[PDB]
Amino acid sequence: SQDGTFDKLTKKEALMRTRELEKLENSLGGIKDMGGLPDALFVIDADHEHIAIKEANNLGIPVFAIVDTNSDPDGVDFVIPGNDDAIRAVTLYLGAVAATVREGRS
Amino acid sequence: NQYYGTGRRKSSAARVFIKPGNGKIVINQRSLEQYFGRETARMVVRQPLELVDMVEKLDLYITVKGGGISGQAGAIRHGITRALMEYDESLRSELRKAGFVTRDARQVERKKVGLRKARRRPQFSKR
Amino acid sequence: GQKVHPNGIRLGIVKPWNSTWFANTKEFADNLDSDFKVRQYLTKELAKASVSRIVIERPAKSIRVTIHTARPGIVIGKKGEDVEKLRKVVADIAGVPAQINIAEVRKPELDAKLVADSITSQLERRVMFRRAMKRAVQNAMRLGAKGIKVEVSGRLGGAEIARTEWYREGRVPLHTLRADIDYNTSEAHTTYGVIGVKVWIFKGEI
Amino acid sequence: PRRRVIGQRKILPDPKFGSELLAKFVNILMVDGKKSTAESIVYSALETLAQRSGKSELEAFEVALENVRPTVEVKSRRVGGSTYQVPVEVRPVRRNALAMRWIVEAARKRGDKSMALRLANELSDAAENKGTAVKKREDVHRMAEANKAFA
Amino acid sequence: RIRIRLKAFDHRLIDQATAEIVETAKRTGAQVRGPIPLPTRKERFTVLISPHVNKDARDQYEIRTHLRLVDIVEPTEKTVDALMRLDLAAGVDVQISL
Amino acid sequence: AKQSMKAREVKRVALADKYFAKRAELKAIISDVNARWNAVLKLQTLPRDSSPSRQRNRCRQTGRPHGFLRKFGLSRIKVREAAMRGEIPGLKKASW
RNA sequence: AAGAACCUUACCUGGUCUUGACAUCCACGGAAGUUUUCAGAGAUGAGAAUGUGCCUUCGGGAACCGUGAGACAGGUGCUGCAUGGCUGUCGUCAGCUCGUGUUGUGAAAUGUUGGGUUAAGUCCCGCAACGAGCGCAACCCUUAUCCUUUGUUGCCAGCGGUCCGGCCGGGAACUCAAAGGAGACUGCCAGUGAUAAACUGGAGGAAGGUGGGGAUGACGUCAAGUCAUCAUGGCCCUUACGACCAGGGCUACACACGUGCUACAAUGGCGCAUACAAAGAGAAGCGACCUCGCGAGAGCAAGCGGACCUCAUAAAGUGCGUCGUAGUCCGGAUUGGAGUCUGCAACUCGACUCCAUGAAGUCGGAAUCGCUAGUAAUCGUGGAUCAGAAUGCCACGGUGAAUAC
Ligand SMILES: [Mg+2]
Ligand SMILES: [Mg+2]
Ligand SMILES: [Mg+2]
Ligand SMILES: [Mg+2]
Ligand SMILES: [Mg+2]
Ligand SMILES: [Mg+2]
Ligand SMILES: [Mg+2]
Ligand SMILES: [Mg+2]
Ligand SMILES: [Mg+2]
Ligand SMILES: [Mg+2]
Ligand SMILES: [Mg+2]
Ligand SMILES: [Mg+2]
Ligand SMILES: [Mg+2]
Ligand SMILES: [Mg+2]
Ligand SMILES: [Mg+2]
Ligand SMILES: [Mg+2]
Ligand SMILES: [Mg+2]
Ligand SMILES: [Mg+2]
Ligand SMILES: [Mg+2]
Ligand SMILES: [Mg+2]
Ligand SMILES: [Mg+2]
Ligand SMILES: [Mg+2]
Ligand SMILES: [Mg+2]
Ligand SMILES: [Mg+2]
Ligand SMILES: [Mg+2]
Ligand SMILES: [Mg+2]
Ligand SMILES: [Mg+2]
Ligand SMILES: [Mg+2]
Ligand SMILES: [Mg+2]
Repeated sequence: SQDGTFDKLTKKEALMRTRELEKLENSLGGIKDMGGLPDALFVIDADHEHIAIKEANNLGIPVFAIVDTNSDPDGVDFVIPGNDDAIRAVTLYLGAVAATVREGRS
Repeated sequence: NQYYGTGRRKSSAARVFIKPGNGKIVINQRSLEQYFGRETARMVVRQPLELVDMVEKLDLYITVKGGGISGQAGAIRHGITRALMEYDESLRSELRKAGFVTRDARQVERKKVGLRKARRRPQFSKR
Repeated sequence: GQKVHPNGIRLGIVKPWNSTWFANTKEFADNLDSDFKVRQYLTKELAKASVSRIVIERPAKSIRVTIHTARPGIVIGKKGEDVEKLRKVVADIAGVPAQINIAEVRKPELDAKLVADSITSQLERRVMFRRAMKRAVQNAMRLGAKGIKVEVSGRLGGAEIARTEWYREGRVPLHTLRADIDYNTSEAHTTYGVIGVKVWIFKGEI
Repeated sequence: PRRRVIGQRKILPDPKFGSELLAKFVNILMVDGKKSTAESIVYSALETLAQRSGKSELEAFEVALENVRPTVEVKSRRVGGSTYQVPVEVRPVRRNALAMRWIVEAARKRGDKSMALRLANELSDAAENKGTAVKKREDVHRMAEANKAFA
Repeated sequence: RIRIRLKAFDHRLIDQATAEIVETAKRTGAQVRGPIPLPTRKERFTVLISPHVNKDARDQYEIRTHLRLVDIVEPTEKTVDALMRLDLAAGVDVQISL
Repeated sequence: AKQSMKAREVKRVALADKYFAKRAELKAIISDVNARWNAVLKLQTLPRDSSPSRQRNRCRQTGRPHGFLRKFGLSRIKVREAAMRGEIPGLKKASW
């Protein structure tokens, strides 16, 4: 998109290539640099991400999940009861998780 | 001076030279009426001239070959309108509206294997 | 029979002609007959030399003949005796002075004619047809060859009923005229009848 | 027709009178792609009609058409598993299309000497609304009237 | 004076061959009226493809013959000879006669 | 195709180019308007295979009598075979 | 079967041969070859002249021809229900699948379904699916516009005169020829649409929405067709199911069906005059001109391997005149006589010409076929096969519709 062949050929395919770039970024974005299966998984909503929970359990990866009163535990290694819809509540969990993980190997 | 236009219609090709003179038409060293100016397609040659008047203003010297009576007459009409660009491009506004600018691309269709001509198919029976 | 010959359809687009001489109608038929006779003798004589294609051209009442083979040393022998004998026979058949050229064929497993010839030879030696097909496909893909595809037919393994059982790998755009396909065939003469083998090999797009 | 609603093909007007309607008429009369033969027949017939009734070429021809243009016709529908004949109004262009077609068939059946004479007599009777073409219009109207129950 | 007409089965080779004749003749002499295309001949064939019956299934092949003409007008002298021994052709037919 | 039949064709060609093409004067020169005597017409005891209009013009490779093409010297199907893999110079599938 | 008088040709009746018509091997003898005669339907036997051209420690040789024994040769003989190769068909219909993942005990499912949209499994959005392949589309040929180069055998706008013929100097404009480029992209505009895909309309443009036509035929189905094009397993025959020759047949004829041509007429028949094409072929060939014949053709004899010469006058059409609705000046079958050409040979069984003859047929029952535009209909022209021979097949152009609510 910067150094390779983008302006070559017509514009239609260039529009197609850029359009597909946007699609791939949206679907698999901040995962591109992971380069291997994780060793922990944090979820915001257990019921809404049951597919992700099942995959982690299949691969034997620890799972931390925020579960609401309508969610299903026993697919979660570390259950965290609480609201998972309110933006304020979600921001609180993410900030705390972001802070605690920042202290890495030190 | 002379102004030129080619014109073509289904295997016919014209060559028209229009001059700002009298109102006579000569085709293949013959008069319009003598050539086909009374028989079929008499007026299609004149058609682009009733639009944007001619009266006696323009003299036409034309040579055409190939095709038939209607094909040649159509080629002449296309050439004349093509050559009528002597009066700049202000005429194409209404010549195109009339439909003389477009070249009619309607060649005869080649015949196919299994068919008797182009699209006619041999009679079919079940039993 | 519902597919066009992949080589013939691309003759003027990507593939070249195997004969490049010019002639009038007076000797057009005679040249064709002479070309057929040289090819049949030459391909019979060089059976063990792994010969891909024979290109014949006739400049100035002469005949050149170019042999594409994967075993040039065996074709040419010690220095030039056997190749010399070939030129003598070819000149005799063609009735004009004859040249001869040897073209090396690197990567014989990318040439369909050689691949098909290898498979048919194995079949006549009672090799399992499935094993031969898999081996040809896998080692061709091992060296470029984006689109190997192979096919066999008839009395497979001595069965009483014929079947085809083809097998492809990669991509083989047969409908793309731009594509560079290298189709060719061969026949095996096992004790139970004839087994036909077809090979498609797809290479760079243009 | 199943999918693609289509446009319309243009025809040039008649050389002698410059009318599209008359140009369509010669097309209906034409056979084997002989337009010069057809236009010759029509012009001869029109001239005979004009001198017969005075009037004029176009006006006499139009008067004849007005006595043969249909207004309603039947059409099998077959909705509920039974065959009906529901009357339907006729599109304005289809009117003269049927009128011109009917006139030509009447002329072809008429047993005079020349086609031009046949055509001149046929549409002359149409002007006085007593020809076979007029009879055809009356039958179509009468049949549609009988089936007026369906609509 | 001297006329050379070339025939071949593809236009790519004929154009290369004629250009060689033009440049060598122009270099070693004069004139050269320039290549002239002349009409192409298209010879068509139709053949049944089935070994038995099936009359309506057939292929249609054709051979296309290209033509050219140089028409050099100075016999010169160091030309006619140089024009010889310049075949270097493997599929284009050259007629040298006037 | 019944090599006997192919053997017949070669014999017919051999006779045709031996007797006729030089004895064509027999039917060409004499059988004209000299002024005659019909002794020449009696002189048609030649093998009867010397007549050029007695060869069937078979395919060069298979020898089948039908579907022949003069330019290539082959039958319709054999031409296609060769055409599809090169051989016939300049020949390609046609469309227009 | 892109062309059965002989041949082709297999089939029938007779007359013949047996290592053979076709191929290799061994031995023996002889160059090869050429001119004539007899018997025979011929195949084949019998003879007579003529020729003897190529190597050589030489039991023999190289090309060529006869005789003898074997190994063999030969088969259009059977099995397309043993096969390869090739082909039809559903169908140029838009579908058919796989890897990994996931669901189910499992056959399997998902993906490939759903909301829109497209000619399209075309595209966008959504979605336990994520990707990929064969298909669709594009790349190929041709046609429609323009530009550059080249300009003869093709062309003639502007100039000179001319036999008024581009004919002739001359000209490179134009037509054209054939190589290389430009051009069409929903690209631009307005509206609709989840703001997406896309759709409707407009401008421009030769061309507008995959511009027209062609080639291109997925996985598979019908034990579909072909052992007779060829190849091929098995089986079968081997003084015969092989091989040669003459004549006959494949062309029969109480009938039935398919596909076509020509008609039944006045939108026409006939007579006279006259205008406008495209695309092809030609050396065992196309065959000007001129003379002869009513004609098919014959004699003499240029040119052309061909933008040059020949085939080769396009016909419908257009002007006049006549026919006046009749089984006719419609129709041309059938038959008699007389001829031409090809071919060794036109009886069975060729094509065409001249004179005469002048059937049925007055628009066709039940039923049934093709076609959406340069199409149908109608009118001519060329080619392959081919000594000779199309109403068939494959191509070319002229005139040119009706109708899709
Ligand atoms: Mg096909
Ligand atoms: Mg030619
Ligand atoms: Mg055989
Ligand atoms: Mg013959
Ligand atoms: Mg016979
Ligand atoms: Mg017998
Ligand atoms: Mg089968
Ligand atoms: Mg499971
Ligand atoms: Mg599906
Ligand atoms: Mg499924
Ligand atoms: Mg859908
Ligand atoms: Mg797709
Ligand atoms: Mg989906
Ligand atoms: Mg496609
Ligand atoms: Mg002048
Ligand atoms: Mg528009
Ligand atoms: Mg079967
Ligand atoms: Mg079938
Ligand atoms: Mg059989
Ligand atoms: Mg016989
Ligand atoms: Mg028969
Ligand atoms: Mg008559
Ligand atoms: Mg009767
Ligand atoms: Mg009558
Ligand atoms: Mg359609
Ligand atoms: Mg016709
Ligand atoms: Mg011919
Ligand atoms: Mg013939
Ligand atoms: Mg036509």
